[PDB]
Amino acid sequence: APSRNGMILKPHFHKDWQQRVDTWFNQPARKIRRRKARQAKARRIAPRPASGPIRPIVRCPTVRYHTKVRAGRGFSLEELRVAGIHKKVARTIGISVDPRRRNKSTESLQANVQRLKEYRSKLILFPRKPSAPKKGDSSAEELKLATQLTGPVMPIRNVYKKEKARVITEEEKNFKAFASLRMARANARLFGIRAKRAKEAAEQD
Amino acid sequence: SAHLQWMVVRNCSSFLIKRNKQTYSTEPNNLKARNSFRYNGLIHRKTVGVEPAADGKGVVVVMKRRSGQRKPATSYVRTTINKNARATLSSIRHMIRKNKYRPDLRMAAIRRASAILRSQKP
Amino acid sequence: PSRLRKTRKLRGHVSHGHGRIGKHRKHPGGRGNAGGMHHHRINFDKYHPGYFGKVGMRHYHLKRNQSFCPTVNLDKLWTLVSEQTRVNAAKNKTGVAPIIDVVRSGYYKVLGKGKLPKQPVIVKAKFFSRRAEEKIKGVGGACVLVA
Amino acid sequence: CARPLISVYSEKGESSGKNVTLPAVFKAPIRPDIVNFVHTNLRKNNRQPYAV
Amino acid sequence: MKFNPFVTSDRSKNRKRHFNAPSHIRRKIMSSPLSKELRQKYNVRSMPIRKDDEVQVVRGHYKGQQIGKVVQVYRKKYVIYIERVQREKANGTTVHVGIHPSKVVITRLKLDKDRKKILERKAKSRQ
Amino acid sequence: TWRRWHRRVNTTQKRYAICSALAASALPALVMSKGHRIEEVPELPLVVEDKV
Amino acid sequence: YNEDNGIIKAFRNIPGITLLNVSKLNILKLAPGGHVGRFCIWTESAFRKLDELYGTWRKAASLKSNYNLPMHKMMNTDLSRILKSPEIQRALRAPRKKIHRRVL
RNA sequence: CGGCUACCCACCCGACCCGUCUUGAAACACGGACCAAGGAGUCUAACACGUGCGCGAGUCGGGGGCUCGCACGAAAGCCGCCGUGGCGCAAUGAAGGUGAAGGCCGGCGCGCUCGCCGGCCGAGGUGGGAUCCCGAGGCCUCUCCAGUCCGCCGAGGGGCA
RNA sequence: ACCCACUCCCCGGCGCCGCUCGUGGGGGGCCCAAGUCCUUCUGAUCGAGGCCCAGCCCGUGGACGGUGUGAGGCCGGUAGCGGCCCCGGCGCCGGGCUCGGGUCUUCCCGGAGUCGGGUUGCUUGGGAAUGCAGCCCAAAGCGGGUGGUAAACUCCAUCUAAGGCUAAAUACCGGCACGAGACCGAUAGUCAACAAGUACCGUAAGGGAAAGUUGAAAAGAACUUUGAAGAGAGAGUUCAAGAGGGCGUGAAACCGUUAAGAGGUAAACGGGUGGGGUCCGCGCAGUCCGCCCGGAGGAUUCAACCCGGCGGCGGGUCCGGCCGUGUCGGCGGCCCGGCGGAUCUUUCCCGCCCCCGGGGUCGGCGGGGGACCGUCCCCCGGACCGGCGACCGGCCGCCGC
Ligand SMILES: [Mg+2]
Ligand SMILES: [Mg+2]
Ligand SMILES: [Mg+2]
Ligand SMILES: [Mg+2]
Ligand SMILES: [Mg+2]
Ligand SMILES: [Mg+2]
Ligand SMILES: [Mg+2]
Ligand SMILES: [Mg+2]
Ligand SMILES: [Mg+2]
Ligand SMILES: [Mg+2]
Ligand SMILES: [Mg+2]
Ligand SMILES: [Mg+2]
Ligand SMILES: [Mg+2]
Ligand SMILES: [Mg+2]
Ligand SMILES: [Mg+2]
Ligand SMILES: [Mg+2]
Ligand SMILES: [Mg+2]
Ligand SMILES: [Mg+2]
Ligand SMILES: [Mg+2]
Ligand SMILES: [Mg+2]
Ligand SMILES: [Mg+2]
Ligand SMILES: [Mg+2]
Ligand SMILES: [Mg+2]
Ligand SMILES: [Mg+2]
Ligand SMILES: [Mg+2]
Ligand SMILES: [Mg+2]
Ligand SMILES: [Mg+2]
Ligand SMILES: [Mg+2]
Ligand SMILES: [Mg+2]
Ligand SMILES: [Mg+2]
Ligand SMILES: [Mg+2]
Ligand SMILES: [Mg+2]
Repeated sequence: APSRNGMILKPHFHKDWQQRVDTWFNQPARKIRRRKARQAKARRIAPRPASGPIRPIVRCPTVRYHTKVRAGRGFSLEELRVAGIHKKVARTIGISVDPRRRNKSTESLQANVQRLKEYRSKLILFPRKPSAPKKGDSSAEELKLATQLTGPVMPIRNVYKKEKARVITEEEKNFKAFASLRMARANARLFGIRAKRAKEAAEQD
Repeated sequence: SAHLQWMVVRNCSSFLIKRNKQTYSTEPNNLKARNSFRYNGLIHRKTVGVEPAADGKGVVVVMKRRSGQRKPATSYVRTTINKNARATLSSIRHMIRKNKYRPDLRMAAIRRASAILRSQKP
Repeated sequence: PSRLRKTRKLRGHVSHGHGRIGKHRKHPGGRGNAGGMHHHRINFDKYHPGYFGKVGMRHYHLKRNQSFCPTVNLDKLWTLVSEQTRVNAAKNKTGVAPIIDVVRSGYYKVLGKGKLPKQPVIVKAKFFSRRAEEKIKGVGGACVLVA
Repeated sequence: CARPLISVYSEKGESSGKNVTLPAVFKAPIRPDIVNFVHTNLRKNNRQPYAV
Repeated sequence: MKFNPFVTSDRSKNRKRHFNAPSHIRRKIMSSPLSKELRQKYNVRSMPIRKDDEVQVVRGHYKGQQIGKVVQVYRKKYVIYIERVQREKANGTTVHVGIHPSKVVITRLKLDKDRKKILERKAKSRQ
Repeated sequence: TWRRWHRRVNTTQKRYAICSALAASALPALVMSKGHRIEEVPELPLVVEDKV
Repeated sequence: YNEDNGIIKAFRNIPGITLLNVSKLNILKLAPGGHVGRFCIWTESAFRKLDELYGTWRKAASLKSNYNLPMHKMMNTDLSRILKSPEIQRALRAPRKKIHRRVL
């Protein structure tokens, strides 16, 4: 079976595969159906923007992607409470709420409540009769626009601190080194052993 | 850009008929029938051609003006010569010898003019 | 292109390019990698050494995200920032050094390669190699650890 | 290279007074082989499958 | 050019729907043009054929200026019969010859209560 | 039915072919040798006004 | 064309015609059958938009982000002038147009 | 009158019935009574090499989205803060992990089987190596004078892959 | 349960006007433009044209049917085309329910033969056993599950299982309709293009075919004669019966007849001739063409040369102007010009933030404004090519009139 020289192959075609083969011959039709559905939904909900519910600022969990930031599902109950709006009214306002998410960092809490405040300040809703408060006499001629695309108020485009340039300090030549990381790893590896040794030494005293 | 156009026209082009072992280029402005670079009349900046007159006597000579290129409306000047068998033969020869104007294919133009005059004689 | 394949020029030849003595039988030697240890051992040991057996310890539920650590070299350390930064540092108006953060570009560890320019730099990375750390300090640069 | 001017023609057939310059796309390398390759490989996209 | 995605250009489908058309569609298919002096009078181009109207052959073998009258409209065969357009058999008996209604031009129509309505509807639609 | 019907082409090669065709459409020889009747045409790139 | 105002209606019934847009240029319509050199009729705006859609060798295209005009291989594609130039024929060899056929 | 041939006939010579298994086939080895139609190396996934094309330490929108409803449009055009991602740009260990710049000059400490310092270009050296450069020497109407004019080369140098 | 400052609304029928994005859904009928001249043909849709506004329409030149090959002769097609009938929602006139938000004080807060363990099977990539199941053992409330290697000690992170409902993107070789095809073209394509799951076969489960083409129109052969009839000889229709009721076209194997040739080593076959025959080209003692010159007779305008004159070629002055390739320059189009840049300007602004409404840059965050950088827009001044970018003035030398 093998030849002179070649990469050994293990094709996973030993099963009866020809009776289950998904050909994507309906891909243009599926894309057309999805586009027509999007257009119909946007036309039915015209005063509200596409992908209406605002989504919070979400950091990636894993260490591979924790350097960038992305969108999420909904704002936390703590963020809603700091914003000052009720939990159940945010859904009809247009704010997606995620009750399962917790808040561990005030650095993200302040960013989320600031995003919520910006959304609330930019938001303009329509009443049934002018007897409802928190509105104006004229609704900016359909708010200058009916529907928004790719994010209700703002995407999650990444920003970065500048830290343009600075003068090197005196001890920076001997501040850090590879030996520093090596010592850190050695201490993290031998932390508990040293504690047990100190314990058994104090036991003898 | 004569060779650049010839590298495209030498094949995959219209007017070309090679049903038998010989090939023919058959352009509206061409002296011989060979599909060659030295006889093609559509790619050069200077081209001479002869044709039987539409009235029924005489020979029309088409010359590439070269004054305005890429303007096929006035890119060709057409003259009519209706003389005896020798006066036209000498005028066509002078038209290529006095001016530089593509000194080759002079014999080709002369042979085609004589051959069409032979058919116009009856 | 069937008109360009070989089967067209094989019409009229009874064996169809497979010989009269040994015909084209359906899997005459075996199906797949059959007999990797016998009657194919010569090929399997000449062209695929180390194929049979186990070597290392097993790691259940391995995640490729933990071992994610791209490396950047010193010759590429200047391709991350723009070109005007290098000329502004070479102008040398004072003892100020540009800061080149590799975390933005996507590298976590900096590895050592030679031929560095004589301009001081401030590098911020999670990991540094010994050779790179000595070579950046031999020019007057600084290394900053991040997390 | 040289990019001359091309006059505009009116709806009656004569040349208008305005004039526009020749774009740089018309001086691109003429590649019949590349054109034929692209045409051959792109014409196979609109065909429908057939089977027994 | 065709643009409605609900009408077909298939030759086989068109032939099938034409050969198996119901009787109320065969009467619309079997339509004949009107004469020039009558077209300007009625402001209509064509009109279906009935049993009482007169007609004049314009093309075929039995063509000419002799005015004729229809006697049978054979919807099944998409044909009409004329009393004077006939032929002799082997034994000498007469039999009508079939000519398609598209190859014949009408000169006279039976003024019926429904025919006038169809005429005025076509005229108002042509406007 | 799962035969490889469609073939994908690089966008750069697609644009290369388009520019090649546009540059070839501006030469009178290449368009005359295709079969078009351009003997009476004043200018080969026919640029008309916006009224059309 | 560009910025349709009803030209498709006026050009949709002429046989052999083809309707094409500047923003959507199709090779199947520009070079039918695999042969280049199809006769084209442009508009003023359609002709002015080409410099911004494809760009020149100096500046890149504005509509397309990372696209530039293809590079040009032979700067002078005329072999006749190059072979007949004095610089080439200055250091050439003798023609030597003798046949030297077979001698009996 | 001239005419090869897909017409027929005769003589002279040579001439065993085709296909494949076999060292050996015309065989007393197998299949074929004859004729017409159909009939057998295809397609998918993966791998290796070679070739053509485009870009180039980058490359690829095949997955989705956008423009206008479209016969040709199940096409084509675009995304640019959609490059997430695949391949390559870094390898070596079972793993914890580590992870690629040489050469010249001068000085000091015992220039010590000896480290450091300062300046420079910056991927070492040897033997081959297409090509290129320099080049003694001689090659063009009577003469000392010349830049083109006729026009190759001994030897030597930096040396692609 | 107090305190505080607030909210008058929502949900189910009934009559109507105007719309809903392709301009909501379903159904019937209608809507542009030659059949005009001439000539082929059995038959026309074939064949050139319809005055200088290109014979007419075109948002309708797809397709079908019609004696063949139609944009205009006929349903049909384009058209936010019209008129008619039926169904569903958006706004408005009776009827029944009807206290939300925050702080503080007090109380309440949970699913059991189930988790888990032992054991035995099936399964999983899941390995000291991922999941399921059978038997046995079978609990707790600072508890229990999980944290990918079994076990003990300690800490940490996450969730609240043994109760339930829910459209979305997803799949569809059956069903009801539709559209399309680089597929098949009657031994192919579904077994089945046709009275096909039919004829037929086996007791039954079940197996399962073959089979399209007259003619434009039957106009399917009247009538006379032979034969009892099958059939045939005349005649008749059709352009055609050489299309006569499984009848378009009509090959090979095979067979009959006619003509030619040949015949004891079966026939056949390759090399080279001869004889006969069909047929082909020529008209066979009589057939080669074109150029120049010297002679023999006639008729014509031009050519030599000059003049009028247009059209093209060539370079000199690059002349009055055109643009390409580079360097400055008006710092001018930066506000009545564009992009990018981890290059800047915290003595610029706006919204936050630290310290003592206000003050302090003491520092930081997001957005906007503007300064320098590399690519682009106009005139002047010049550097090179005047080249496939081109005009006039003047000249030599051509062509036709
Ligand atoms: Mg092998
Ligand atoms: Mg199997
Ligand atoms: Mg062989
Ligand atoms: Mg082989
Ligand atoms: Mg073998
Ligand atoms: Mg063997
Ligand atoms: Mg079909
Ligand atoms: Mg064989
Ligand atoms: Mg054997
Ligand atoms: Mg044997
Ligand atoms: Mg044999
Ligand atoms: Mg045998
Ligand atoms: Mg035997
Ligand atoms: Mg036998
Ligand atoms: Mg066959
Ligand atoms: Mg990536
Ligand atoms: Mg027809
Ligand atoms: Mg038609
Ligand atoms: Mg009509
Ligand atoms: Mg527990
Ligand atoms: Mg716990
Ligand atoms: Mg643990
Ligand atoms: Mg563990
Ligand atoms: Mg539950
Ligand atoms: Mg549940
Ligand atoms: Mg669903
Ligand atoms: Mg096929
Ligand atoms: Mg059958
Ligand atoms: Mg009888
Ligand atoms: Mg027949
Ligand atoms: Mg028959
Ligand atoms: Mg005989």
